[PDB]
Amino acid sequence: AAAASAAGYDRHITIFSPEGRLYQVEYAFKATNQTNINSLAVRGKDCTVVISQKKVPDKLLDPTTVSYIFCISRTIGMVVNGPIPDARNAALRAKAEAAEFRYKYGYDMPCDVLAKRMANLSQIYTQRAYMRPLGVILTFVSVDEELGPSIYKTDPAGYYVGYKATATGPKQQEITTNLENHFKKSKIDHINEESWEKVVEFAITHMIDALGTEFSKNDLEVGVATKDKFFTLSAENIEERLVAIAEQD
Amino acid sequence: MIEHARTAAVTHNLYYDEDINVESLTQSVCDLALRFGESRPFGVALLIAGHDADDGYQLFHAEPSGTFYRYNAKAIGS
Amino acid sequence: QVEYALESISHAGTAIGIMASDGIVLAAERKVTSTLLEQDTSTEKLYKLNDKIAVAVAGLTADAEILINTARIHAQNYLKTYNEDIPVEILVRRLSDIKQGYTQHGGLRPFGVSFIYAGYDDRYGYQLYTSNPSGNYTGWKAISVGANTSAAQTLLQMDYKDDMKVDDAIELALKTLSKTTDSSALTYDRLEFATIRKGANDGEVYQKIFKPQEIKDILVKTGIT
Amino acid sequence: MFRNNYDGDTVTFSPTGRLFQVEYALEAIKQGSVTVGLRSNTHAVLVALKRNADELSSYQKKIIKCDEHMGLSLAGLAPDARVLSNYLRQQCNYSSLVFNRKLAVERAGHLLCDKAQKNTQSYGGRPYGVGLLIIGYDKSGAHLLEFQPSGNVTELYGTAIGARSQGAKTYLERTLDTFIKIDGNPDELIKAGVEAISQSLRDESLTVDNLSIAIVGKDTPFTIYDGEAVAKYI
Amino acid sequence: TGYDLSNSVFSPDGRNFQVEYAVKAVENGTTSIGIKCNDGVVFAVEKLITSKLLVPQKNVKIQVVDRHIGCVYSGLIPDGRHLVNRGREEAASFKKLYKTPIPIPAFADRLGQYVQAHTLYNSVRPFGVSTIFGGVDKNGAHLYMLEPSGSYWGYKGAATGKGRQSAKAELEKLVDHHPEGLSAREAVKQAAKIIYLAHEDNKEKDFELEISWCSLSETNGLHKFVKGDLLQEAIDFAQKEIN
Amino acid sequence: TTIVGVKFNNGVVIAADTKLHRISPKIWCAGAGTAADTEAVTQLIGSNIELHSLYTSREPRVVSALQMLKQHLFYLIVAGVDPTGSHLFSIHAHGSTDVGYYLSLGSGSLAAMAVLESHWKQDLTKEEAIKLASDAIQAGIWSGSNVDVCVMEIGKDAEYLRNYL
Amino acid sequence: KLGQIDYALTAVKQGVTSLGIKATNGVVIATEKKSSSPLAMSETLSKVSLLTPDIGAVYSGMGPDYRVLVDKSRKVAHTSYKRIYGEYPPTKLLVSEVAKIMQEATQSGGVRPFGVSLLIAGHDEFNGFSLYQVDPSGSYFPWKATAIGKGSVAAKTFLEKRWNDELELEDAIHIALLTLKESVEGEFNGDTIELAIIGDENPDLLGYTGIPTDKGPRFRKLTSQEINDRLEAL
Repeated sequence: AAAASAAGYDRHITIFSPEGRLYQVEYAFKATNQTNINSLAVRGKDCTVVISQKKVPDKLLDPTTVSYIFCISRTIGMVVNGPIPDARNAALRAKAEAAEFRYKYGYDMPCDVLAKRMANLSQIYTQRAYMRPLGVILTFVSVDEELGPSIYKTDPAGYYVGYKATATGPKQQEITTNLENHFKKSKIDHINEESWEKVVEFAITHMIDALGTEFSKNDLEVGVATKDKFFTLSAENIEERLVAIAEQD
Repeated sequence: MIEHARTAAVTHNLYYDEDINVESLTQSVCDLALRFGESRPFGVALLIAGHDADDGYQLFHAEPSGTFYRYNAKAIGS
Repeated sequence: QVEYALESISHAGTAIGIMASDGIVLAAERKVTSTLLEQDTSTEKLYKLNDKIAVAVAGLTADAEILINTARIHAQNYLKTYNEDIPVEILVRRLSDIKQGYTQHGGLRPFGVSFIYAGYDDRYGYQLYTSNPSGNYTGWKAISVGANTSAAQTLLQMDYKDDMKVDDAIELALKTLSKTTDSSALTYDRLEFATIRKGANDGEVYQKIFKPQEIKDILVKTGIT
Repeated sequence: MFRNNYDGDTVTFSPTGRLFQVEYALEAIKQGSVTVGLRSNTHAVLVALKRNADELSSYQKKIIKCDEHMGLSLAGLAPDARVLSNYLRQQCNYSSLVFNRKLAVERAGHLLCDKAQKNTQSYGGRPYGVGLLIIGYDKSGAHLLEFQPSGNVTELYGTAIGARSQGAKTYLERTLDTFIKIDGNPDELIKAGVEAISQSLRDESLTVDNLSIAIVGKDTPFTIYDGEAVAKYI
Repeated sequence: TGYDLSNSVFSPDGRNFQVEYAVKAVENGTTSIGIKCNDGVVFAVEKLITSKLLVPQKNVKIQVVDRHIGCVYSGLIPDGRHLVNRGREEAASFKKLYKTPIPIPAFADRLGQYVQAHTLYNSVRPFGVSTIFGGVDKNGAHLYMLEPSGSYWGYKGAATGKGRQSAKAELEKLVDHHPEGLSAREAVKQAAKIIYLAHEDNKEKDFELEISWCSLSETNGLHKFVKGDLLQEAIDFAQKEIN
Repeated sequence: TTIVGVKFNNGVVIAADTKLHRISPKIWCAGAGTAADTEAVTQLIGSNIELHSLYTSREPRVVSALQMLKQHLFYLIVAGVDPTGSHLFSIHAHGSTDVGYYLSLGSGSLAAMAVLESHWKQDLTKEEAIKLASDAIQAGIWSGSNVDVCVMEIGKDAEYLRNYL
Repeated sequence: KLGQIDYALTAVKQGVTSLGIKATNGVVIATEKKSSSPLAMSETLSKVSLLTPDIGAVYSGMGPDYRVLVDKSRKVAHTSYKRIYGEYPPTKLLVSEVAKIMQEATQSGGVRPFGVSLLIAGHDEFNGFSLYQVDPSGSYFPWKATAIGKGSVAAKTFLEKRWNDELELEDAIHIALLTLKESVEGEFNGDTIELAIIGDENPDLLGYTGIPTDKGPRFRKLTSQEINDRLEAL
């Protein structure tokens, strides 16, 4: 696991091509699509919501272990779009960064300083020829006390920005266009509902309407950001949201 | 190799109050060639000759490989 | 194994040093540059080392300014150490040895610069020298480095006289530059100019690194417009 | 006419899951002279055929003492056998002063596997090119181990390694029920080993200096015999 | 075209071909499996007998970590030994610091992180092993399979090595026909059946069946080997079934 | 010795005899030691807290100033206004911290705390708090001219007055 | 002849346009802020940065490289001058340290140049107002006006037409907004433009009052409303 001298060509190590491209970083973007999972994140009035597809085709898996939503600290969570080993690496890093910050600076790591820190780490992996980019997009969510409901997304180039809503995965462009046309209609920067029960409900509706497939309890995953608790829904709680979509319409 | 062998001889002399064995000095110049100073070869073939009270009069071929043999007689070079 | 660094300086504008019987005369020419690149700066051609020594440069300012600052530091340290200011020979040898090291040591690169060190001290009087990337240096009656070196040295050789005054060395530097100019006229904004002379009247070394108006005044003495 | 693209480094995998550079390091074991090891319940024996460069040359050392209760042999490479054997001596001394135990020969095996596998995983380095037969005695009885430069070690009743070893190995496999029952008699276990090594000498002949023997177990420290001491086993 | 020669590199697809090639090494290994029971885990393996000269009681394919984690692997033999040593010292580290046996999920993540690190740098290669490991802790039975990429999941039953296709297909029948979950005694018998069924693709070599188990009722949640009459009863079950 | 601090109804005050320990635009100190304070810790924390502000893009919290003091002193008073609101703290060589509606420290302390206890109000308006801080340090006096003061209101840039009495 | 730095310059020549203009009484630095998605909150990333209260920067090229550069440039402006001299640097000192940071990457093997060119603008007591371009090479140049990125050849032609020694800061802002208007990729408004000045001091932005010595930031990022007010005339 030490650094050492070794050789490479302009697309085997992160080096500028003749046209200024970094192929090793653009190929790490293609690694994010590998799991074939779509995810969606949206802001409520006093919460922020993250919905993931769940794929467990293999009947021999314990479905309880297959999980792309991660608890970084009491206030903050993330969804990973990419291979599970890189996701567990990024999660262990983000947990350690948040714990070290709460120790030094004396308040819980804001969601704008965790995305920045993780994006700065990814820039060091985009200029290093001895270490690769991670094949992951990280979407961080919390209900900050400085900016309120917050979505921040970080990618293998170490770019990051804050989001009104976002979708990540193989079919994300349709989810994104259907979200763009929702905010073009409602003219808010959030989903105008006062309870996380109605936002996790609206996000599941948009995920179904975009992907063209219904979800069993087990085909979906959920995150519910509230002040001093990020948490993930158990399948019987997600059943409430799914049963509240069938009864509504 | 020679100035390593010289520094190896004087350090053994002041440690044991006794002369270095010719095998042990031959071993030391071979270890230098395995270290490359500090699977590469290093330097040149040596004939190493000496007397010690244990193994008498001895002649060794020390090789660029960092390995050696004792000979009763040995020719090297042209 | 350095000759490419000597090729580098050959492009870098031109500097003329001329030694009189009673002074020295540095002149140098700024390369014409972009309208918006700032001229009012520290990166020029005619710099200084102490109140008795001046330099003109060919080659890149980024390699020049490190050596100029090392020379200023070493000259300040010598004046602080002995209360008499550094000899010109010891400055150029000290700067010739730093430059030699970075040429022979393969962990470093040869400095792509060549300075004309003019000066005065009482151990040898007025001293004009050139140093180049190889780390060798030579004493001169007149010298030039950089662009038009060859053409300028012929005009220097056929007009230079050992007995000449500083005022004749002003004329000869200006007339050499106006003979060998890349622009088909010479102007005060392209020209940097300095002298080292024997005081106002008493024994002191008097430098002038000339301001743009004083340059205009010597150009209109010398018949360059 | 062919150009293997996947054997340049110890860190490349073949498209078929092969570490060719580690296989070529196993091919280096078949460059050194034959060694045999065998064991019963009370004793374990090494025997080795020592080469020389010329008739004026001394004989190359094949057998090394790592501690009073264990030691090894070295076919393939001679200098790669001293890096491992020096480390095995250090780890035995360390076990005496830190734990007041003799190093277990299984524990010694894991420590060699550990050291060897690291070279197999890192750039710029090369897998060892030496095969060790380790013999020892400890509280579990007499033991023989075959170490392979990939980082693997095997518990055996007997084996042979070096050039033309299949002869001795085939004799041991045929003689197994006999040499494993040689208990309380060390000389017959040595003779069974010297007859096994005689099956690998294709037309060649043992001599006092061309033969080296070692034994450990029960009341006997690890001892090496070579020169006149092997005269009763020729 | 050179993306497959060194370990850090992504191919144009965004996959690491040196880890694709490391799992080809796993696919050449001896078949091994695990079964998650109602209160424990059973592990089984085909131990190929290479010669009469191997000392029969001291070559053991199943590996013990702490006292509650059982382990088995397929592929490179030095790499499996190294992950088992990392495992033993990683468990002994947690036992020294927290005075309590390591959670199987926490143990699994410490290995997953270790193996994933060997996919980051071109100064190293991946591990050429898949590890099946598992045990009993405060939360009951856990079974894990960890692969060359550092990828791991929890399983109901897991299979790796040369016979993995046939073993996966049989393990699916166990899960379909026993949807409540198997007893440890039946899982032992049923694991023997799956190793014999995996060996019929490889009948040219002799093998020894090796079984171990870790069950809260049968073994008090300590990992132990299946020895004597129960092993022979499970052999006789596998032998009547393979007819 | 110089210190009185008042956690008043819309902000906070600290007064001293002629401190200048501006940790940040909204965070201030006073202290006895004076040579380890000013230069050393208050210059050195002042760098780390401006870097923290530029890095995190948010105002620096007083709890961050406290954490950095406690770990960079490894007898000050600290006051300031966060997005959280107003704070007053004191720090101890034991490695501890406390919070009070008001405080004083050093040789004048018990006399000043009597003047504080005689006049505190939970609805204390800022001129009344400034007056209480002034007059409790005036009661602590028989360095320089008698009073200077720092005031940090919830909405506003801090006001320091180079003298007040 | 090309190497890794000519490729880092091509990353800069592909990047979003930015510019600097120096006036009689201050400096402008300005750029377009381009959004990856209309769901992205464009206030949450800053294109123009405060280094010290009297030095500011803008880039062109790879945005993540510039963010790590400015974090290091701020740390450099602190550990160097605030923590030993007690005061902030001249623009020349901080530009040399930024160029030292950029040269260290182009030098070390197993690192690549920073894929950004920087315009650094600021004030000093001795030098007055100044503007410098810092390239991936770790080289620095002083400028009267300049542009970097895609639009730079047309922008520098308009800056050559329009610069003179007598411009006021308010008219340099009009020239800057005219120069950004022609190169604009997205929409042109106070939410897509980012613009700062170093000019007169702003005692309100000191954020405290009393101590007569401190005067507050020379540096000021314009709010989007102030930009839109100027765009009504532009």
